Amino acid sequence: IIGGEFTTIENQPWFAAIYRRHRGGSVTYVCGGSLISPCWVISATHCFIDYPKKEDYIVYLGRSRLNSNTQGEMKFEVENLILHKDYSADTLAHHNDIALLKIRSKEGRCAQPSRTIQTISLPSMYNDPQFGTSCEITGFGKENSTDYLYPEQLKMTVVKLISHRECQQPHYYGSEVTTKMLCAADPQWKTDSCQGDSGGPLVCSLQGRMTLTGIVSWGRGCALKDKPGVYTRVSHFLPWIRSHTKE
Ligand SMILES: CC(C)c1cc(C(C)C)c(S(=O)(=O)N[C@@H](Cc2cccc(C(=N)N)c2)C(=O)N2CCN(C(=O)CCN)CC2)c(C(C)C)c1
Repeated sequence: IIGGEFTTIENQPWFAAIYRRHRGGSVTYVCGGSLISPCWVISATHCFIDYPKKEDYIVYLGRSRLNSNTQGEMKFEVENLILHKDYSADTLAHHNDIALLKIRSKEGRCAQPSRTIQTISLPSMYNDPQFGTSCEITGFGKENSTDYLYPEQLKMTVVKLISHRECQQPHYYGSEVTTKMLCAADPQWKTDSCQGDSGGPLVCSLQGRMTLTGIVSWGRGCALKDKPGVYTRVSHFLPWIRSHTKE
């Protein structure tokens, strides 16, 4: 997250941190995620497409730090990795960038709700926040594009939702951005999500209820003028989300 402020998981209880195991012992960070149900975490397919093995992944809940433990944190295995069948990646745009991770501890149990581990609500069919509304994004992504390391402490920021008309502009993203995507950016282009925040939540207060409006998907650079962060419009994937979570 470029700019913004540092925070704790107590403020982002639904945040999931996803790591990938490696041949040997190293465990690098992959992407963020959001707990939508005790046994389900939603993220971005682009984060896993190259390594479809569910065994190489580790999901953390109630974790505020990148390389260290947090009291009350929970470690999970990926019981099932569901990638969207129609995912594709063009020059900049990443289509159907959504994924589901059924998690399970070593005991075979799911996420036990606590003060540091809560599930965030999904939106109603096509019911999204009106454009110009403030929403938050969380992650362990880069603080500057020049950085090659992720910040140890969890970061967050507020961005404003941008209409499909403004984002579809020539100097913005042209026709690359579709109706299945949302644009959000700082009106001053000072704060934005960046490499590493992918798969993380874009939460909006919809009708007095915290909702998972989008998933950090793509964007040209980080916090560049007229280059908003593009998010997967969670409200257009409800059917897909429901059919794959049932059984
Ligand atoms: C993969 C490669 C072609 C590549 C593509 C791109 C974009 C043009 C899509 C970049 S960027 O800074 O402009 N963008 C990176 C980082 C990013 C992510 C999410 C949101 C923002 C935002 N502005 N708010 C920025 C990115 O989109 N992604 C998502 C795509 N991704 C993948 O690996 C997809 C794998 N199929 C890399 C990180 C990079 C950086 C290393 C310079 C590398």
